[PDB]
Amino acid sequence: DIVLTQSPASLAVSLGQRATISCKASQSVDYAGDSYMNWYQQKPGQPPKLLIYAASNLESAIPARFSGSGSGTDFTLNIHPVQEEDAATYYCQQSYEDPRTFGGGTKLEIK
Amino acid sequence: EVQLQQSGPELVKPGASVKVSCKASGYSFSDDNMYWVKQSHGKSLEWIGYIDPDNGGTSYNQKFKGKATLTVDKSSSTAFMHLNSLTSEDSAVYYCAREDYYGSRAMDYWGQGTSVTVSS
Amino acid sequence: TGPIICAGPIHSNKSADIPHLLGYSEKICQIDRLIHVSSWLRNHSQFQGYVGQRGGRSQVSYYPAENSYSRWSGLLSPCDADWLGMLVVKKAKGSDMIVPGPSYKGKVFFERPTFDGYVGWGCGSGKSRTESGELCSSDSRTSSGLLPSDRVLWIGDVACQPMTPIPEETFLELKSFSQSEFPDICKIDGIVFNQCEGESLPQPFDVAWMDVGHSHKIIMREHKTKWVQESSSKDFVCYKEGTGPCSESEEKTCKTSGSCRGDMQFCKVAGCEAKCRCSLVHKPGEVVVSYGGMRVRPKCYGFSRMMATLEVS
Repeated sequence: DIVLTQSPASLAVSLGQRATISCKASQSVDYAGDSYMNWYQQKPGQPPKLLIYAASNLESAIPARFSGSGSGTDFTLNIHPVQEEDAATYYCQQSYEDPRTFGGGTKLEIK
Repeated sequence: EVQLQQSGPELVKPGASVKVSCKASGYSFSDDNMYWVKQSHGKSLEWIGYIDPDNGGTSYNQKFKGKATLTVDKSSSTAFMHLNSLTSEDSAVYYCAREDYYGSRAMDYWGQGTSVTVSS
Repeated sequence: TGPIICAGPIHSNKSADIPHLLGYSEKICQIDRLIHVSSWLRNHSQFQGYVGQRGGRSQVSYYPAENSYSRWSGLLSPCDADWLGMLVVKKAKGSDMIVPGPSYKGKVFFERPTFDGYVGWGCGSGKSRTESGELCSSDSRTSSGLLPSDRVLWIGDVACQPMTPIPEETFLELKSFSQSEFPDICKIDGIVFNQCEGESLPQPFDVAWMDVGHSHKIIMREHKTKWVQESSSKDFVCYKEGTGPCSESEEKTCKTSGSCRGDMQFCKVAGCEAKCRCSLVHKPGEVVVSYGGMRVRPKCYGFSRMMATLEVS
C-alpha cells in the first residue's frame, strides 16, 4: 500500500499569514502527466470537503487562497492569506491505485 | 446538484450487526463508484471499500474483508453497508462518497456521516 | 462541409434546458447543433451549457483528422445514432482504456467505438481534459458554458444507420472468420478474442469493423463495401425556408399524403404539388458489407483505433 506522511501533525498560523502543509508518499503517484493526489478540509462534525484534486486543481467554489503543488512523492498545500474559517484538519489522499490511502492529517489552528 | 443522504445514528450491541444506507440523487446512480470510509473519533480516515452500482462489483480494504459487505439498490438509488460481528473497535462515523473517476478521481461529494456506537 | 438542415447555434444562456422533440427533422436539427452532445454532458458529467456554439456539428474534431465520412453531412456518427435511439454511448468506467494518439488537451467531450460498444468521456463546468485524456483540470476559458465545436472529439471514421438483423448462427460464423484473419490477437478492449498462452500489454490497434447487433463487433481485414440508395422516409428531411425543421405532424403529412414541396427524388418517390419542403439527406446511401462470402447491412461500419493485446510465444 502507498503510505502517506503529513507534516507537521499540528500547526498554528497568524491571521493573514501563510500556512504550508506537507504530504510525502512512499511511492510516486504520477502517471502520464498528472499527479494523483487530493487534499480535503474537515471541520468537526462534518464530512471532508474536497479542496484540491490532482495536486493543483482547485475544486469549483474553493477560494483562491488555497493552492497545491508538487509531483511524484512530495506535495504542498498552501493557504494564504489564512482566515478564521480556515481552522480545520487537512487530509491528503492518493488516487493512484487501489487501495486508496489517506494521510494522518494536519490540524490548523489560528493565532 | 449531487447529494448523498445517509441514515441516522445507530446503537448496537457487541456481536450483533448493523446496516447503513446512503441515498444518491442529482446524478445517474450507476455512472460512478460509491466509496465507504471509516473515521474513529479524533482519528484519521480509513478506506473500507467501494462498489460499482452498475454491476455490483466490489473491492475491499484487506482490513475490512469479511467485516463489511457492500450492496446497492439500483431502482431506488441507494448504497448499503452491512457491518457484522460488532466490537467496540467498530464505533465510528461512517461515510459514503461518490468518486468521479475521469473527472477529478477524487471523492467530490460525501454523505453527512452515520454515527455507530457499539455498546451494551 | 455544411449542415443537414440547421446552421450552427448561437446560445444565450448556459442554463436554458433542451426540449425533447418528437419529429425526425427536428431531431436532425438538434444533431446539426450538437444539442445531443450538450445533453449527454449535462446528464453524465455535471456540465452546464452547450458545446458547438456557432460552428455546429460540421466543426467537430476527428482524431484521424483525415476523415472521409464527415465530408458527407448525412452520415451518422455514434453520438448522432444515440440521439435517434439506435444505440447508447455509455459513460466511461475505469476499466475502459483511453487510446493514445488523439490530442485530448482541452477537449470537453470525446467518444470512441469499443470492441463491444461505444464509450464517452465528459468534463464538468469550467474544466477540460489533460493531455493524457485521463482527468479534467480547470480551464477559465470554458467558464461561459457556451463552448466551440472543436472541444468535441469523435474518434474514428464511422457511419451508423438502420440495420437488418442477422441470426445468432450467422454472427458466430462471422466471428469465426474474424478470428482466423487475426490469429495474433488475444484481447480487444479487455474482451477475449482468441485463446492465448501468453500475451503482451495492451497496444493501439487500428482496424476496420462492423457492428451487426450482437455481443461484439466483427473486425475485418479483407472485405468489400458497397453503397445502396433506398429513398426511404428517413432519407428525407422536411423544412420551411426561414423557419427551420417542420413539426412532427407536418412531417408525417408531407411524407404520407404526397401534398408538400420537394426536390426531384422526394417528388419522384413520394409525390408533391405555404407548404413544407422535403429533400434528400446528403450521403452515399446505406452501407452493405461483404465479408466471408456474406452480405450484411450493419448498424455501424468504420475504421477506428481500439486497444489489443498480441500473443507472445
